[PDB]
Amino acid sequence: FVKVVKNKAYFKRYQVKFRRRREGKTDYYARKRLVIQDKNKYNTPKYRMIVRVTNRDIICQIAYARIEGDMIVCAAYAHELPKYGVKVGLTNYAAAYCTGLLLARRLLNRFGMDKIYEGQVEVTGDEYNVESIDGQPGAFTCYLDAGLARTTTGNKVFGALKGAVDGGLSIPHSTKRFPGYDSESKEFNAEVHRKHIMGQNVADYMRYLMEEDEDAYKKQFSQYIKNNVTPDMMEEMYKKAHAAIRENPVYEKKPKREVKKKRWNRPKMSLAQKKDRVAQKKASFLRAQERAA
Amino acid sequence: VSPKVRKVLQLLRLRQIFNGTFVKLNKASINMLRIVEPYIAWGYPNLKSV
Amino acid sequence: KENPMRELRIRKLCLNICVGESGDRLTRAAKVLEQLTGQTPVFSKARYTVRSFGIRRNEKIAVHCTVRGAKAEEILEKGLKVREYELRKNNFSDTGNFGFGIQEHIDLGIKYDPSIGIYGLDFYVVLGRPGFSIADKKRRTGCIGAKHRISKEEAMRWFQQKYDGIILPG
Amino acid sequence: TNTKGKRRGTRYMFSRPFRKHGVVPLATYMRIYKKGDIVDIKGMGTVQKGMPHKCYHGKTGRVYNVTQHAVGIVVNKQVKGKILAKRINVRIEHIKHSKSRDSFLKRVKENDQKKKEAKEKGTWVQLKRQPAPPREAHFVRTNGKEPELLEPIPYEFMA
Amino acid sequence: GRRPARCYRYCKNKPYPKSRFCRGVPDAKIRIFDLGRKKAKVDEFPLCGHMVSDEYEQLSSEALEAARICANKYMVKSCGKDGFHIRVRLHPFHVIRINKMLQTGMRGAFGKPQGTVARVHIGQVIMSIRTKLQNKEHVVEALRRAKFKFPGRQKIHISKKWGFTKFNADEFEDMVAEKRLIPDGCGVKYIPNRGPLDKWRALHS
RNA sequence: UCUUGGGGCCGAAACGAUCUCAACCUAUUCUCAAACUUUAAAUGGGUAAGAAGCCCGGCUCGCUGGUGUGGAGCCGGGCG
RNA sequence: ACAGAAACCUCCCGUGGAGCAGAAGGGCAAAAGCUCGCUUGAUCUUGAUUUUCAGUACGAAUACAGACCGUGAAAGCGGG
RNA sequence: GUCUACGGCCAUACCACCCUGAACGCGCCCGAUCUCGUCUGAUCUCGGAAGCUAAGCAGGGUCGGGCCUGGUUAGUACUUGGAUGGGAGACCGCCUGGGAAUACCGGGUGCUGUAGGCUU
Ligand SMILES: [Mg+2]
Ligand SMILES: [Mg+2]
Ligand SMILES: [Mg+2]
Ligand SMILES: [Mg+2]
Ligand SMILES: [Mg+2]
Ligand SMILES: [Mg+2]
Ligand SMILES: [Mg+2]
Ligand SMILES: [Mg+2]
Ligand SMILES: [Mg+2]
Ligand SMILES: [Mg+2]
Ligand SMILES: [Mg+2]
Repeated sequence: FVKVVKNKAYFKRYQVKFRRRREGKTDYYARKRLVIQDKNKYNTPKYRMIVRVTNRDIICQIAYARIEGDMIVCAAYAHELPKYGVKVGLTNYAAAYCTGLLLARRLLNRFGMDKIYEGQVEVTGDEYNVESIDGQPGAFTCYLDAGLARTTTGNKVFGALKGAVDGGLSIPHSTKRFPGYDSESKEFNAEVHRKHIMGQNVADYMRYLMEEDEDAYKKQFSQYIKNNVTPDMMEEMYKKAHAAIRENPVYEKKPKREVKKKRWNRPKMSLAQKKDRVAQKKASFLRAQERAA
Repeated sequence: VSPKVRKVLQLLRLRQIFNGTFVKLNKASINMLRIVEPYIAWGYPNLKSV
Repeated sequence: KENPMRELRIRKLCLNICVGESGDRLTRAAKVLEQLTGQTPVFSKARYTVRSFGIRRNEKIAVHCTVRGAKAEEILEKGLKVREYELRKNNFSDTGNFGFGIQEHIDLGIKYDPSIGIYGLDFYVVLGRPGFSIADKKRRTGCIGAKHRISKEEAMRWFQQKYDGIILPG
Repeated sequence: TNTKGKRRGTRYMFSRPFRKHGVVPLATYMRIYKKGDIVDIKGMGTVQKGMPHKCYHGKTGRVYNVTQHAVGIVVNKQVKGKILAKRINVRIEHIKHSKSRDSFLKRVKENDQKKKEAKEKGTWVQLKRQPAPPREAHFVRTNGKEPELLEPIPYEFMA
Repeated sequence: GRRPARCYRYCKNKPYPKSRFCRGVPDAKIRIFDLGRKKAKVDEFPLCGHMVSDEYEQLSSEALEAARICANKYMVKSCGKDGFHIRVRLHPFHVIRINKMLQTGMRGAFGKPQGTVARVHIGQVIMSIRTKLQNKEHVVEALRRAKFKFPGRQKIHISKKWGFTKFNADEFEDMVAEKRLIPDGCGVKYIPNRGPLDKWRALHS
């Protein structure tokens, strides 16, 4: 026998970490550096672009920290992209770019700076940074909050970042982590980046599967086939999506509807119910014992 | 006389032995009278005393 | 009917040769694994200098590798064949894993070569179910849950059905 | 004699409380400090930069300078028979807004409103606080119950 | 060999345990604190007498050893070796030093360890005896004799608790009937109305 | 209690049987700390209890900046 | 498998019971520990401050400020 | 009723085990052409959508451990100020004020900000 490590004293001394840490969602070492403003800047907000790619969706949010909790200035989701003609591939690199582009246009529209800061309307996949125009409102500045993602080259958080700067947001960044950066030569190929932004790597895979094994093609791209998205038309599908995004980036909130009050989980048992249950259990135990005798 | 008692006796203006003063009572003053308790005799005067 | 997401599977097969020393033997031992697995193995150094075993700290004395996917079944069948599909009861761990040893790798279908020699090796199987990987991921990692863990009885049952093996007592 | 070490005698002072170690909550870093503010100095051992000296732990000062991470505090320090207004630079982890003046500022606002509101209504209201007065005369009803008689208990060697 | 016990009678120094700072402390004179029929169940010895200290002082490990022998021998003779259980309730943890003189004088006067003592407060039990209710006279006599081995004033007191337990003798029997108390050798475990209901089932099955 | 030992002890003999004493584990129990501590006083140390305050309108900035934002500074005014 | 108390591999528990050059105390768990990659903020410079204090010196330390930089995708961090 | 992203406080939120989870989510999940990284596509990264709530996760349960909070312990221990009080001392009592902590007994078991969904 060996000592019970999780004994009563192990719990008397235990200190739980922060809730979001226990959940494995927040990195507080990074959060402290990302959100904390300089004290001599006082109430000046410090904005950051939150990018979180889920299993099926890409969330792009702009937020600053307040003591009661972060305030979301603007939010754009990839599941909104079907409104702009992108039906499938809502987690790939091209969708991240569109979601980030959608976030940028929606913010600039809200502040009335969308005409002033149009960004790079024609996507070239090359290093672009917005320059504030003298005598106009300053360009909006935010920083990228990658979360717990591993920030290697080609990570989709930089796909959404590229879309956000192309929309007219000022975000410090280098090109080292865009797809197209050759680690060996330390040289960055803009055209390779442009292919990814347009999903050509996805288009190439579709063709490569069709020519090689037809059965695998259906398994991998069953929803592309259903929605009638073929490799050739994808590039114009995304280019049209960018224009429609730019044309009207505003969000029309889904109209809330009153619903029948329904409860889908139990409420806490009251003290009386919990007390009675013990009394019933005790009566049952003795009652059984008497029967046995 | 200890430094705290000595300061409270000067605030009551009892700087000499068998000196007398009226004090209006309240939490601020009753707690002062507690500090100088070994050094004073006090009570509630009636109209004839006044 | 059991939920399909509760089916046992081989997470990985772990092959390990502790040659006990560095030099030509260990390099030869590495090549034995490469032939068997078709992948480059990795050396492990000694944590502490032990005089009795003649090993110094940071000295390579062992070589191992992990095999997953279909190849794990192919290499697992070879080892089980050499064992006549017989494992003792104590060969199963309380967490649902098991393993066995092989005295000569030449029994595993590897042709002998004079410039390599003969080596033994350990065989270890890590069993699991779908969703076992939530404990290995960076974001929102969790524990699988008691009703999802594999018991020693579950693994022995899996071994008997999967290979018609024999579980010797003791 | 003793040593002149900077952190001598701070074994408990700068240690973290029980089961309150680890990460520093970020709201500590989101507070806004302005020139003239009153802050309570409290050294936190988790952060070793900008630590106030032990003599300033538990003192309350006034902010006069604000930098990226720290603030300048004018805090009285008594050395022998004189008191010196000392200027220290302390990282904002080791301070907190003093609530000593908040009760006063709350009273000023209440005072001014009553002063303003009563003025338009032609009445005199009390504004100055007062020490607790002796309690006024009152009646204690017995409700037909004789007061309980109490007696001292006998001694018992409950050893 | 050692100074008269008047030299170290009073609690003048802070407690000075044998620790990693005070090295070289000789072993205490008393090594046995329980003797008699230690294995008697809680129900065999309902009576308990105490030697209670009426002073705040220090008792030497030598006087604890002496009293233990004194009280133990008298009980063996008047109740038999199996008729009682003695428990000395003080342990000599405080260390007393000596500044040995033959010559520096009072220079470097901090003393070396000389012995050990138990610091006893007023109303603190020095030693306890539990036995049968018909030996109440022999318990008092045993503890009365042992008083002569200690300095200062000690009082004898027959406890109202059952044996060496913390539960009153007038109700101990009732609690055991309804399973609020569970004998566990010399003492009794306490059963609260708390915890898993399984433990209640086991006690009632 | 077999997860490790000492004695035994019936043998063909084994982790077969058999106890028994130990270590170990689990609940309890006696007694303690200047260089231990979850708790935690009294006495004590700092600060505040306004006109150097409060509340309005405006102006300066090379500082900060999505924002005529923020901060500080300065001018005038009203409240005992 | 050899392999045994101790070699190496696997799974599980593990609030730190380890480690952080050293005395001790404090602090630290997607780190302040361990392992990699790039590096020289251990650089140049003026003032203010803290500690000992006489409110002197040194020593050590803290916030900034101005240059040159490193690192990072970046926020930032760094003048031992 | 409830979830997702980002949070504030950081166990009333933790730990163990059991039950139940409509919709949308979050997931598990299927692959390795591309980006990226491995002895190992296990992890990390990338492309997806056949299946499943089994697990994570959410709600609930336990005369549950912990934790939070009260009662008791107790006006007890300790304590500020006082006496030409007691006692050989050790110490103790009283006067004037303040005032704890175990064991033991009970109650509770996350609240909530910003944005966005689901639930006739
Ligand atoms: Mg990071
Ligand atoms: Mg479970
Ligand atoms: Mg003599
Ligand atoms: Mg002394
Ligand atoms: Mg790190
Ligand atoms: Mg600088
Ligand atoms: Mg469903
Ligand atoms: Mg996979
Ligand atoms: Mg379920
Ligand atoms: Mg409970
Ligand atoms: Mg909840």
